[PDB]
Amino acid sequence: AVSKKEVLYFLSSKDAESSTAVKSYLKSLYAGAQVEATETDASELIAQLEKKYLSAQVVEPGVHNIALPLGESGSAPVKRYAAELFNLGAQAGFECPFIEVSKKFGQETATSETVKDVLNKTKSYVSADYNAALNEVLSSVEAEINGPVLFDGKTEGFKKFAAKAKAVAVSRGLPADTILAYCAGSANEDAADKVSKEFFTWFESAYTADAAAEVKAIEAEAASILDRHLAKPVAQIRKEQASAYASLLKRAETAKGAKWAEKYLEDVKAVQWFDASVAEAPASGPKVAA
Amino acid sequence: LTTFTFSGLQDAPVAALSGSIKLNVAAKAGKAEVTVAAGAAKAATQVSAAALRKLSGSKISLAEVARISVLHSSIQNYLLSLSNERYQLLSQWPDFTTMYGKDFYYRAHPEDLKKFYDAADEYYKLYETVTEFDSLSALASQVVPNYAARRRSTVHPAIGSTVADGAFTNFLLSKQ
Amino acid sequence: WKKGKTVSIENLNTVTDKYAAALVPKRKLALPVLPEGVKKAVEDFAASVGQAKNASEVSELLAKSLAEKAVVTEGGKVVEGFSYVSKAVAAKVIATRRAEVHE
Amino acid sequence: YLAPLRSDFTEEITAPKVASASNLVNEWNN
Amino acid sequence: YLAYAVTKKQEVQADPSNIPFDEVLYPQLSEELLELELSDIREDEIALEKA
Amino acid sequence: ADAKALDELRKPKFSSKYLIQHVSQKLIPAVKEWEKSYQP
Amino acid sequence: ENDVPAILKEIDSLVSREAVSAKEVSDAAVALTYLQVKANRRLWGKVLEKAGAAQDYDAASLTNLLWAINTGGVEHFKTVAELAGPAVSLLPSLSPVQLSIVVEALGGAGVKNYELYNKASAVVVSKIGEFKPAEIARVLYGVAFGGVNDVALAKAAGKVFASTEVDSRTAAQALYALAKLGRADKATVDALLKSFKKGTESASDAAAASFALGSLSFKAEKAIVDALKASAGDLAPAQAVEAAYGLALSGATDAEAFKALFGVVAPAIEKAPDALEVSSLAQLHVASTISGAKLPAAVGSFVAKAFGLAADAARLKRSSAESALVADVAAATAVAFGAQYRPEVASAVASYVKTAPDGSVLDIAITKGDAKVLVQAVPSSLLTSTTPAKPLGHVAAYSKVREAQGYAVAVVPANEFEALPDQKAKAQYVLAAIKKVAPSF
Repeated sequence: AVSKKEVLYFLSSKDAESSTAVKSYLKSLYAGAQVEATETDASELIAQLEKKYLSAQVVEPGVHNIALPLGESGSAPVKRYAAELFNLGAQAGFECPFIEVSKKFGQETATSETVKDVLNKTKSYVSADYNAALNEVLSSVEAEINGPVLFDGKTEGFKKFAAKAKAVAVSRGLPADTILAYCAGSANEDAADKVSKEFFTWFESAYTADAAAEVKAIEAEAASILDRHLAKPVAQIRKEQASAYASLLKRAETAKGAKWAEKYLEDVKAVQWFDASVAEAPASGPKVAA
Repeated sequence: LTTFTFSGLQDAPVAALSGSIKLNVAAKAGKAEVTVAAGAAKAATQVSAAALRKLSGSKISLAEVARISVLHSSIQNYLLSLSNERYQLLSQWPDFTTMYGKDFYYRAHPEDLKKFYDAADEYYKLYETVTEFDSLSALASQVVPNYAARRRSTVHPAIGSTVADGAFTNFLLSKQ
Repeated sequence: WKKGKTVSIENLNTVTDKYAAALVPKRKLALPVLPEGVKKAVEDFAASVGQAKNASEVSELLAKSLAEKAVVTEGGKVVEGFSYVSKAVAAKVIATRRAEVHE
Repeated sequence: YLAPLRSDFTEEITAPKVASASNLVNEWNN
Repeated sequence: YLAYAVTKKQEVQADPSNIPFDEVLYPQLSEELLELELSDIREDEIALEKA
Repeated sequence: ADAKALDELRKPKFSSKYLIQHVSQKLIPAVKEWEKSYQP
Repeated sequence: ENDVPAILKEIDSLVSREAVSAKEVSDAAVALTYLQVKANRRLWGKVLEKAGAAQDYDAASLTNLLWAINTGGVEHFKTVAELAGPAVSLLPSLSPVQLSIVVEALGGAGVKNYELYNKASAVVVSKIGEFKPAEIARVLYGVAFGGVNDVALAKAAGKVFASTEVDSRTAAQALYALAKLGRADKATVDALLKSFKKGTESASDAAAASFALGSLSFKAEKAIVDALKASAGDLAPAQAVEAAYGLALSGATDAEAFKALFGVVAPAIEKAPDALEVSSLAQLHVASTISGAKLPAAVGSFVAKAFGLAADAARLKRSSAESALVADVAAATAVAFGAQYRPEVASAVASYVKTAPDGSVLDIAITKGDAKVLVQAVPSSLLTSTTPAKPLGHVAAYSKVREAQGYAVAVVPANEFEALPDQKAKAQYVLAAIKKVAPSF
């Protein structure tokens, strides 16, 4: 059963084992059951923590239903893979990734008064060879000020930094003037769409190149895992993979009554159904009731 | 697909481009006289203008029946297509069994025959471990949990450095 | 095996025939086995002339006379003038030579 | 075929650490 | 596959023309395996002809 | 038995989702009571 | 001589062999929509499996495939979004007839490929006289549902829909594309509403202009509701909900149409309550309360419970600019009711979060005796994307349902609310908004 905060996260979700939890709840409200009152409680810390642990119950089955585009040629299987993660994060309640990491910067550094503190409280979320490349620019601009640069914007010393911080961002490859003119808007919507269509060709070149960099790491992890495995004899592999299957059944068979472990062994029995159903008719595949 | 679509017998395909399907439709102003033939079978019915519009009323919603998951199959398919590239260079190995005769035995230096009989025993080591295709399913499960924990991010599943850098210049170069 | 496709049993079996084509020796004795097309023609012909109780002994010697002077075929081609000394003939030479040195 | 279940989150946004190419394609060619 | 494997392998193993004879395959070897042991009797006969 | 379904077969099997749920059922009631009993 | 289940087995054997080409996978898909094979899901899967494995693609077989996926109502996102590769590479090679089929089928599926929709809409605004008005409303339907707010195409399509007479079918496609873009330029909407002089050949374009008019809140045209009382057997239950909802948002009073449209939906909900998504059950409770046409007794209360769910799930997944605006409006409605200090507002904004009678959560709910006011904040996501920036029809949907529960909804649009310079001026905006709705407060 659900606690109604799960079933509100599973309404716009699309995966299987959540939508059969929604369809079983939507059939119960139809049969004369009353809907629970949604609690207007658990102030800002518990409210943003339940969002962390309810969106991860939408992301986690959703990531497993997204086929990686490994060993593929072209940019369209990466634009498929990234768009499946865009539409997955939207079903889990996330916003656009540009909107969601810019929210992460202003959350970490609401009280950062110096530019060296905003470069060290948003350190985990910026590429480290870009964060370091903004420290040679911060140390160069610190020479002509000889005082700490403040996070003001109206300060002239911040404009001396942002004259050379923008100089890195174009050299990194990202058009900072098309980013900044997108999030500022424009007056007329005709020239607001000339910057919208140049932000979204950066952004589509942005979300692809790190969806592709996520694939090329899985391609290089699977090729180093396989080439470590092709060097073994076949008898070593058969007993190494039989102990790992035994110790991980045993970890789920010791934990009894837990929800995850009794759902784990229903997956082992459903894997064995797939092998048993293919073994009965292998030119057609598994048998679906249809 | 959306709830309302706007396609059917208007700029439709009237002729097939293959030979295994020969399709010809007769575009009446109201209806369409279709005739499709595939080998020995012939089907010639009639569809209306409003009968193609009700087709997209209920959606098919094709979904994949995978053994473990769709993610896991995409890693195992890559390991299978990697295990084929290594099988292809075990296919170009020279036939050592054409030199198993005793007229190659007794002509050869005895240490260069131990090396040759161990180079043949190494091929059967390499060939029996690259055709162990039942081992590739449990290899793809060593790639899944590190990948799925990267997608279980606190920012976004689809976030990476290039988006987060370009959203840092929007954050930094605006006034705090 | 191609990259995406499947192997067919019409090619797995073609490969197995290439393995067993190395099991045939490169030069072999054509040791002739008598088929029943010619060994049951001689048994009833022995029953034609009343010696059907010793019909098996005629058919055993019928195979043997072809078998002692069995010819050596290299690639199906008979190599004439191919002389070979048996493992049992050569072990008769040794036991003669051992017993005449022991004496 | 089955993997250990993890319940943990990624706090950082990092590059996905492309592993090094193994030597197996040329040592099997050696 | 394993049904055609035990049938084609027995097809070449039921054939008695496929019995490998080292005397037929290697005549110069199977006569030198003889004279390995005929030389060891000859060396034992020289020690008897010297006595 | 055989010939199960489609919506039973579409679920990805060994995803976590129930470790995340088991943590969220043991973290949330154990931290809802922490905020209502907290003085420095 | 004429057998469909014997020609399906000939198609099933065609797409099961190992070397199915692009032309053979297109023509197997075309032959499956002309034969109306919705009941056979695996045969549609085998064609969609081979449609992604095919590596050659020319301009005609891609267009015949995408036509067949779109017309056949077949959605598989992995296959269709990977057909944008053959679409973007063949985009100069595409006919203007064929480019409208490519972008409509990829757009309607939800493919997020900006390089396709920028390069397809830059073609249309450059070569616009080559594009017939049916071929310009599909490309507008593609870029609208591909997540692109392209107005340079929606302005350039605006010059065509006011000059050329367009068909009833290609007008509803242009209207449905505008309601997803949220534009409501009345010079172009009613230029597309003069295309309902011939009648509609289908109900799916009478319903698609029904939904698109209420989403921009113009009114019913009453040639559109004339088709909907007659052709409401040509609609799926998910299509009739969006038909009734967009009428009730536009102020349609013809309750014989709502008796027709609910006679498709309400028989479907009793045999399967779970077949419709909860966002469409909430669209039915809007349609049955604004027009007032009653539902069956088990359905109309269940659809009333499902408005509490879909309004709560849109509260949990709040945009964080709707969270920052609700807490800004709740601050400006606390100081309007008298709160001079910071600790006085923070205990007041926590008292406004009373729960609705259907179990939902209302952020700003005030009660004086028996009189209740509700304050609604509508950020930009529920505002029209054009210059007057009036809110969309979906917020009068929420207000008129909350009014029927005992509230008075004062809408606070954030293009007006966040235009104010100070907090006390923002209190002068909210208190002016409440008294013009309920003057007892």
